[PDB]
Amino acid sequence: SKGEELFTGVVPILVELDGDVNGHKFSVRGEGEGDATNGKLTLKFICTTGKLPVPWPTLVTTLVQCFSRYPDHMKRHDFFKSAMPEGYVQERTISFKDDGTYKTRAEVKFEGDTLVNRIELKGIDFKEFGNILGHKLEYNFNSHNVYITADKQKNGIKANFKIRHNVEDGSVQLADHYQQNTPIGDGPVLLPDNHYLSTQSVLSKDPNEKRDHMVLLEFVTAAGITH
Ligand code: NA
Repeated sequence: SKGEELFTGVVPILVELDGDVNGHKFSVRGEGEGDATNGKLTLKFICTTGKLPVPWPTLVTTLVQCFSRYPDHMKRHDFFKSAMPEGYVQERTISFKDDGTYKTRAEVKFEGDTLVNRIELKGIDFKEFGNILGHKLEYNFNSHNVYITADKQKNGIKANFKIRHNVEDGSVQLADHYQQNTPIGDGPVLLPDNHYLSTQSVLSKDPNEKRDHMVLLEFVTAAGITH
């Protein structure tokens, strides 16, 4: 297909986020590459405004599902690649249980040969001494299933899923994700049957990096439709 042909090789990635959480203004820039054939991406993110005012794990889902490995028998259900190169808008509400809410708006699209994710994030009602603004979250990220359903009215998809962040006192911080994706092109796009993405992530640090940063390794495969 047109869209899927853009992802047969290794694709450079750029991520830019401007965020405002309880009045904290911050920016993040990420760079790396994605290999959708193997469902794998490698990225390094840097807070370009100084210290990140929220924990890095809380931004992982906001910081390119077009790099998911869709098995051959499922390629008919890969909305994300089918919207390319024109791209799609990805919007989310992320409700941290007993805490504040992120609202995000992003565009994911090709800018030349680079796949770019540009994000605006607004967070309100966060607890200044809670798990997020208090930086009480472990520096890791557990495996999740993202459940995707078509949204024929918007010619796009919706997704719902619950992220679980390990709190350093042993408890767990829930973050309910509500997600809507709309194509930017006028071209036709694949609308999928119900299915899910299975995601696994590894967070690390670059020892020679003095800025506040996150190295991210991610592995995503699609599933939920019988061969
Ligand atoms: Na372009």
